[PDB]
Amino acid sequence: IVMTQSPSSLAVSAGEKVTMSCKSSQSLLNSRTRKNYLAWYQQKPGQSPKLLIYWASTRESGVPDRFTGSGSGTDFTLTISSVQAEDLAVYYCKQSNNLRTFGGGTKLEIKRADAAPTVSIFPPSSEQLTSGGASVVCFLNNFYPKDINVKWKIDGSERQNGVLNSWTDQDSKDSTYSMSSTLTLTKDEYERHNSYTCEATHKTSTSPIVKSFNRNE
Amino acid sequence: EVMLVESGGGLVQPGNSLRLSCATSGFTFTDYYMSWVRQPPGKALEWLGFIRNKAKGYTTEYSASVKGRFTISRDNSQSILYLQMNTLRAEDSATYYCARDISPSYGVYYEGFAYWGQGTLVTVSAATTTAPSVYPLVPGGSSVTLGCLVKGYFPEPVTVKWNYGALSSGVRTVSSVLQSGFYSLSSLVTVPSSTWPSQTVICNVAHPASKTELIKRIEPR
Ligand SMILES: C=CCO[C@@]1(C(=O)O)O[C@H]([C@H](O)CO)[C@H](O)[C@H](O)[C@@H]1O
Ligand SMILES: [Mg+2]
Repeated sequence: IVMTQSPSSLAVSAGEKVTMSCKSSQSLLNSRTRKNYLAWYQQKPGQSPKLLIYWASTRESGVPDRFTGSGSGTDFTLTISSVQAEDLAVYYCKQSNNLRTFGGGTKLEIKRADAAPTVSIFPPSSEQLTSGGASVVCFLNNFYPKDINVKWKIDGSERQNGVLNSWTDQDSKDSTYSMSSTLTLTKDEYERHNSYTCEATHKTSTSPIVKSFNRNE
Repeated sequence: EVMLVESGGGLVQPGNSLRLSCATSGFTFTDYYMSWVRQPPGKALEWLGFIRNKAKGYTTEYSASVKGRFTISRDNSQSILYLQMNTLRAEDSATYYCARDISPSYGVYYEGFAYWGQGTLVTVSAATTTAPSVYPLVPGGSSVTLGCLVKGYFPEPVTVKWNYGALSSGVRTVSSVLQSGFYSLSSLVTVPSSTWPSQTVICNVAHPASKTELIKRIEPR
């Protein structure tokens, strides 16, 4: 049996209703038990999946009213009446009428009001420098939306090589993102220059947020 | 209290084999079918197979994708489930979960995986197991943001805790990045300036594949 889910992902604002679909290539209705063998699981980032709905429409112990499973045969749906911040997760349907098969999942994301990042810059530690490396980190905290740009400048000149960027998952409490931008040099590279600057550009303003430091301080 | 705990994860060379274990307690083991599920990083869950309960004769079934390559068995005296993996390739790199399946022959029967283990990460690579280096992130107002930069480890994953788990609010941990065969990430925490440096802030960085934990106390410049 092939399971297919839709959409692959979607974003809604808190308080809004959401509908996700799950289709199977064969009927999941067991004629003997007269039940649809389809389950919905919730998997939050970094966590194991958690059973929400079984037999297509029955809610597992502890799961809130807000989650409703429906459908029969080959077409199934998971409805969330009012999505909240804790709902950030991928939702998987799973047939168990013939062995078991998981759908491809639907990622639920949250839309929220735009928010500017708080920007911090961190010079390299002495223990890294001692080992001959110099990582400079620009941290952008609690912003939205996700897309954001960091420009690095050394002694006033832009620097593109040696930079790595990485985002957090959407925050389960306030729906914001954070990201780090790391410029990695050798100790010698680092000690050849003085001024280190990172500029954060985000839709929350025309002007970039600029943070800097001087190696000789 | 139902418990499922997977072990045996880590780095394995391509072509080699690996046995996973899943220790259980808090229920009558022999009453339940037991399933294995895996999940490649950033991908969907995939059911691999199950072994049935005692009433059904502990018979095994598997998905097409792993038929003839993955094998399942159970020690009914110790209540331990196993997954035997053979001829592993990079595509098999994934988190492997065990899950309690149905008990249709005694007690409460409903179709679903009521309990799951925490999962164990297997990565199939010809590379080298290397513990991370941990560096403090400290500034050059009413709040201060600190953290640890974790670099040069392999394979995944690492977990970062603050003050041995006692500092949990305002924690941000960015996803790992792979560059030149090594992983790195950074974890940061924001606390009131009245708490640091006047009080202790420490990050604990655990790297399961090397059985290593590193501590880094955050000190002022
Ligand atoms: C006591 C019946 C067990 O029946 C099993 C089984 O073992 O094979 O089969 C059931 C099918 O619906 C039968 O058509 C379910 O898949 C069930 O989960 C289980 O896999
Ligand atoms: Mg068979």
